Amino acid sequence: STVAISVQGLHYVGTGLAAIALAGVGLGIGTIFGNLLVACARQPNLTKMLFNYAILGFALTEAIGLFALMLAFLMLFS
Amino acid sequence: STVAISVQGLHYVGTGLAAIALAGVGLGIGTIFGNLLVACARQPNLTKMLFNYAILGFALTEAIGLFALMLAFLMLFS
Amino acid sequence: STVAISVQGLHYVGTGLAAIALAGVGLGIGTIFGNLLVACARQPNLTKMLFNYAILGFALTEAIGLFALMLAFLMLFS
Amino acid sequence: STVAISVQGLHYVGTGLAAIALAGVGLGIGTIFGNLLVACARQPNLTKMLFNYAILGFALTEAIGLFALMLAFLMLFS
Amino acid sequence: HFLLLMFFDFFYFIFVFFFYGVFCYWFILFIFVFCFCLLFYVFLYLLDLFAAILQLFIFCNMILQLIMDFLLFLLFV
Amino acid sequence: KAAPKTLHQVRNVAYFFAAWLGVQKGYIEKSANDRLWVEHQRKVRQQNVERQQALDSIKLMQQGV
Amino acid sequence: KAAPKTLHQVRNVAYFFAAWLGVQKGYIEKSANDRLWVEHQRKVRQQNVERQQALDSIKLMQQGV
Amino acid sequence: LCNAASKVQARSAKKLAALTDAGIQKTISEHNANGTDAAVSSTKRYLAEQRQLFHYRVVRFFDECHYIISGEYFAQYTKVNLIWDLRFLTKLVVLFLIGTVLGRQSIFPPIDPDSPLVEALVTKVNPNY
Amino acid sequence: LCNAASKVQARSAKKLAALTDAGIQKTISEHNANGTDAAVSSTKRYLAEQRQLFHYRVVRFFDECHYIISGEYFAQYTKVNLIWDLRFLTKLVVLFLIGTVLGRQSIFPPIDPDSPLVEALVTKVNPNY
Amino acid sequence: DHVEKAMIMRWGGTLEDVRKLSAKDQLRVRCFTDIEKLYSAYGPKDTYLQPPGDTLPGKDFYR
Amino acid sequence: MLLGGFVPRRFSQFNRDPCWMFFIFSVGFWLGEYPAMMIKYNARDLVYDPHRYVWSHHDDHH
Amino acid sequence: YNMLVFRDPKRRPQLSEEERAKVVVNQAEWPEEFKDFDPDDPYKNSPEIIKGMSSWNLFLWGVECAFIYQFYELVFPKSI
Ligand SMILES: CCCCCCCCCCCCCCCCCC(=O)OC[C@H](COP(=O)([O-])OCC(O)COP(=O)([O-])OC[C@@H](COC(=O)CCCCCCCCCCCCCCCCC)OC(=O)CCCCCCCCCCCCCCCCC)OC(=O)CCCCCCCCCCCCCCCCC
Ligand SMILES: CCCCCCCCCCCCCCCCCC(=O)OC[C@H](COP(=O)([O-])OCC(O)COP(=O)([O-])OC[C@@H](COC(=O)CCCCCCCCCCCCCCCCC)OC(=O)CCCCCCCCCCCCCCCCC)OC(=O)CCCCCCCCCCCCCCCCC
Ligand SMILES: CCCCCCCCCCCCCCCCCC(=O)OC[C@H](COP(=O)([O-])OCC(O)COP(=O)([O-])OC[C@@H](COC(=O)CCCCCCCCCCCCCCCCC)OC(=O)CCCCCCCCCCCCCCCCC)OC(=O)CCCCCCCCCCCCCCCCC
Ligand SMILES: CCCCCCCCCCCCCCCCCC(=O)OC[C@H](COP(=O)([O-])OCC[N+](C)(C)C)OC(=O)CCCCCCCCCCCCCCCCC
Ligand SMILES: CCCCCCCC/C=C\CCCCCCCC(=O)O[C@H](COC(=O)CCCCCCC/C=C/CCCCCCCC)COP(=O)(O)OCCN
Repeated sequence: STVAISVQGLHYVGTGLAAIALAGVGLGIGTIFGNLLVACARQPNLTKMLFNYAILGFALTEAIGLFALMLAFLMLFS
Repeated sequence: STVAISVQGLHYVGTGLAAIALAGVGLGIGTIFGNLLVACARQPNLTKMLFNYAILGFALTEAIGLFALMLAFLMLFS
Repeated sequence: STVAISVQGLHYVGTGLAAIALAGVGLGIGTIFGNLLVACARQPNLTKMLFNYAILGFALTEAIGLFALMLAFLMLFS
Repeated sequence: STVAISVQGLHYVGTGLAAIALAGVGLGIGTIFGNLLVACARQPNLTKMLFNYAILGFALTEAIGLFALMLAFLMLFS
Repeated sequence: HFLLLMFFDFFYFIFVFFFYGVFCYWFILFIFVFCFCLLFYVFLYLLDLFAAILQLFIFCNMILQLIMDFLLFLLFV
Repeated sequence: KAAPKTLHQVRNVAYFFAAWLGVQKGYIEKSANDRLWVEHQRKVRQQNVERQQALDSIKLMQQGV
Repeated sequence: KAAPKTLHQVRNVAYFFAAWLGVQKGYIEKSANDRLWVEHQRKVRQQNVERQQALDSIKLMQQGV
Repeated sequence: LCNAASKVQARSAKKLAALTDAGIQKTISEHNANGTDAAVSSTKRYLAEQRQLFHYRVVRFFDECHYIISGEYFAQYTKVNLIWDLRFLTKLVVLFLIGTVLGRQSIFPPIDPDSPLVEALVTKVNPNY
Repeated sequence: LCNAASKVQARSAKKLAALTDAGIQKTISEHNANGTDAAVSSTKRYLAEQRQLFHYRVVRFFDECHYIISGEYFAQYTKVNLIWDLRFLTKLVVLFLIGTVLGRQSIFPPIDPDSPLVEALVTKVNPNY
Repeated sequence: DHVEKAMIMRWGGTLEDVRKLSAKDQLRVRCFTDIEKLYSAYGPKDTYLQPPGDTLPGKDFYR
Repeated sequence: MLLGGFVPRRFSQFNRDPCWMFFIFSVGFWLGEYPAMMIKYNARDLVYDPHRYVWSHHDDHH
Repeated sequence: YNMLVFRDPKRRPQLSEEERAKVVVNQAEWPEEFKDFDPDDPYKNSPEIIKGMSSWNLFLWGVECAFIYQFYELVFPKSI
């Protein structure tokens, strides 16, 4: 027979999962600054262009992290 | 017996799981740019072709993340 | 007692789990291009050839994600 | 039928999951402060610039860490 | 094709039922969303065009690999 | 290039801006009214549900199980 | 005065006439609908009057003068 | 049905011949010789000019804004400018009111559910309108 | 807020200088020297010409009607005329539909009182609209 | 086919019942079906989920 | 393979080739069908079906 | 230049600078369609296929066809 159930607390669980993705982002960041330093040591003359490309790396990875965070916040308030 | 149950909040759970698919996407993008810097340090004259290939890699990885995000938003609205 | 229970929302959960597969696929693709850059800065005369192989690798690696994605659709539309 | 439930304890579970986001974050920092050392040995003359870039990367990762921490605390005191 | 269908449905929805915001004070949000949708539209079409050809290439490559695994070549003397 | 003897273009832009601001005033007013009516309909449905529940309760008492 | 190479003015007049005829179609439709609704409201009022008269008659019988 | 048409054509022909503008008559004669339409040609020339003058309009707008902001406009202020500004203000007010009416898509403000005038809405003769 | 304005003005100035139309440049130079507006002058010239060409339009309409009625138009009928007539028919249909919608002041036909859709009218969320 | 199915199921369950309506009513019904199509997964869910307390007919209306 | 052919420089040149004339006509149809849907499906007098809760595809496919 | 993904082909030069400098240009021999020829706009003076038929007119024709397609049933509805 039919039983429709609306469990309110579940929206917390999913929110937490949406935050786990942030790890794959944050680690992502370090990698870019893990290698940037090495590059600056290998070719110190390009300390500027490499910095800009890493910042672009941060932007693209960071953008993926806000897309996940939007799902995290939407389910926390709904 | 023939019991049947429908639960409302479960779509918050699955959605969150799909968001975790952006952890390896994030990371991956990270990795590309990391290597890019080293490459630009090893062969500084190739600052544009390597940038183009990095953009291509980001585009493909973003397509995968987007494949996942479609499910994440779709279950959240089902 | 003996109850034939049919829960409806579970198909979301499984679907989300399938999306986690992409976390590898995405990452894997990045790895390829990472090495590609390190390979183009180590022997640029082969760039075009290398690019081709990378694309082949991308097409093989991506294939796997699709499998997972298919399952998601099957469970999400059933 | 029409049924609705409010499981309070779930607010803990989500708070735990968000904490896992720090796992990558912390790891990311390590990667930075790993390569930094390898970068300082090769070019000890550039310790200051590399140190500044490492601090920048640490702050960027800490941003994501605070995002996850904010989610966890909100789901803890709510 | 599933992804294309879903994205097209979303674009139709927002385009038809939220274009009036162009005449409203939140027009900038709609313009941002619309530009993002156009970008996503072009990106998806390019990706599908490339993927179809590449998948045919691999389909034929698998068969040729089967054939090549059992071919033996003699040397002319 | 002498100073402009007329300010036609500034006046045209001002006309557009005035009409646009009026449109925004009207849109805000209409949106507020729509939200009010949505809330009113929700309250009406809730009252109808409560009335039906009360009727069912009285019928249950008449049933006397 | 050579023959006209274009028929712009005739086309413009035809455009106006087409729009005007469409307007007339819509106006006729709306007027018919309004007349129908006026008759419906009149019937509703008449039914209400008859119901009130019947109620008054029953109350009169209950009065029993 | 034909006499009226002939009379109208004759009247318009007389009026067309009456005007003593050299340019208008020259254009009419040229288009009659070529069999083309002068009015449509005028419209196309106008739209072409306006298409080519759009950025001129933008430059003029910025020049006028600088002229007003610099205070030079108010230095030579006269009564004629006051008349023009009053006209400008009147148009602004009327445009704001029309914009409000179009924005709410109603001449009158909408009735709130808690108002006692809701009965009026319920007792509409034609609910479609 | 000021840098953007300067950039827009510079871009429009470049585009204005780019055009290689002798008449447009001459008019722009003359109006800049006199301090007047070229676009507004163009609009006034256009409206004056159209005011002076109204009876020309009437005469042309009657001439075209005679040309069509006499059968001379169909004698030289070609495919291009067919294309133009198809365009004309399409515009006529669209104008008729728009006219109907405006005449009844509703996109959809109004609901009759005896229709079962009257409930929909009664259950409107916002009776004002 | 989908449009006709919706019309038949929502207005009697038989073709004759639908034909008992006028062309204008059928137009309204078909355009509502189009609305549902355009919403799909993003429109409001009250187009097919009856809120509690709603006075409109339910699923057992014709049964 | 996208090798060559007539390519209009701007909108005004689409009328210099019959194929691009058909293309711009089709583009007009494509882009103009959206405003029509905005007007038609956001109309004031558009009313939801009273019997929309009698049946839905959701119950059918379930 | 480009129109979406359609790129205008460009002829490769075949003459060297020395030989090219000795070439005398005489536009009087050129066709009227190509005078003041510009690689960035080679079809500016190209004739219209139909005289008086603008690109905007065709675009508007398509828009009107779409409006008819969507609005005809609103004025002439038909029964199932
Ligand atoms: C609720 C929301 C609903 C929304 C619905 C959707 C809304 C629309 C969305 C978009 C839809 C798709 C696009 C469709 C576009 C269609 C329009 C279009 O393209 O137009 C261009 C088109 C010309 O294009 P073209 O052929 O390429 O032109 C080539 C050259 O450029 C030619 O250049 P030119 O130099 O010729 O330029 C001037 C030209 C161009 O001018 C324009 O462009 C005009 C404006 C264009 C837009 C018009 C839209 C019309 C829509 C319906 C009405 C809405 C209000 C419009 C207000 C207009 C104000 C000016 O002027 C005209 O077109 C003149 C037209 C009027 C002719 C007047 C002649 C009257 C003679 C009467 C004699 C009677 C004698 C009876 C004797 C009987 C004896 C027994 O012009 C028209 O179609 C004109 C239509 C005018 C209709 C007016 C109807 C008014 C209502 C009826 C009259 C009621 C009062 C009077 C009653 C009197 C008693 C009888
Ligand atoms: C329900 C029924 C309700 C019925 C209510 C009653 C209905 C009316 C009944 C009668 C009432 C009494 C009469 C009142 C008449 C008032 C109108 C009048 O006389 O006009 C002549 C008057 C010029 O007369 P004048 O000063 O003697 O001219 C001298 C020369 O003849 C000058 O000659 P010219 O050569 O200059 O000729 C061209 C001139 C003349 O053109 C015209 O005559 C135009 C048509 C005139 C009638 C307009 C009526 C407007 C009524 C409201 C809207 C209704 C729809 C109108 C559709 C018009 C389509 C073209 O063009 C203009 O006027 C251009 C105006 C537009 C300027 C565009 C500039 C935009 C810049 C934006 C920059 C933003 C940057 C932001 C950066 C921020 C950074 C943080 O022009 C106007 O007033 C223009 C008003 C335009 C209002 C448009 C509003 C549209 C809605 C808002 C925008 C929403 C979409 C866009 C949003 C974008 C996001 C921001
Ligand atoms: C480069 C890329 C190209 C495309 C690539 C492939 C596709 C890629 C996808 C995207 C494509 C975008 C769309 C194509 C571009 C269209 C615009 C254009 O360039 O036109 C040039 C065109 C001039 O080119 P032309 O070939 O030299 O034309 C010569 C003359 O036009 C003279 O022409 P004629 O000799 O044939 O004259 C015929 C006749 C015919 O004239 C007319 O009929 C005038 C039109 C009247 C309005 C009718 C409908 C208008 C359409 C609106 C809906 C459009 C929906 C689709 C738009 C999508 C945009 C993305 O004219 C007249 O008689 C004079 C008109 C006088 C009447 C004025 C008053 C009108 C009142 C209207 C009343 C109705 C209003 C509604 C309320 C009514 C309530 C009762 O400029 C205009 O005419 C523009 C006026 C309208 C502007 C707004 C139009 C909609 C929005 C367009 C946005 C486009 C964005 C592009 C971004 C690019 C960034 C890099
Ligand atoms: C004695 C003799 C008497 C003769 C009297 C003659 C009276 C004539 C009266 C007017 C007739 C008009 C007929 C045409 C209009 C028909 C409208 C109609 O049925 O619409 C319904 C149909 C739609 O039917 P529908 O209503 O089933 O579709 C609705 C579909 N849904 C519900 C999904 C939205 O409309 C159309 O299909 C319109 C298509 C466009 C029509 C115009 C075509 C013009 C040509 C364009 C192509 C060529 C372009 C070339 C460009 C490039 C050139 C190089
Ligand atoms: C006879 C027509 C006269 C035209 C005058 C128009 C004046 C309008 C000025 C204000 C417009 C903005 C209003 C903001 C609120 C609109 C809300 C809305 O959608 O309401 C619709 C009115 O909206 C419409 O019908 C039209 C929607 C949008 C139409 C778009 C017109 C054509 C646009 C062409 C776009 C092509 C590309 C141009 C690009 C330019 C910008 C980049 C009516 O329904 P409601 O009573 O609110 O309730 C309905 C629910 N049952």
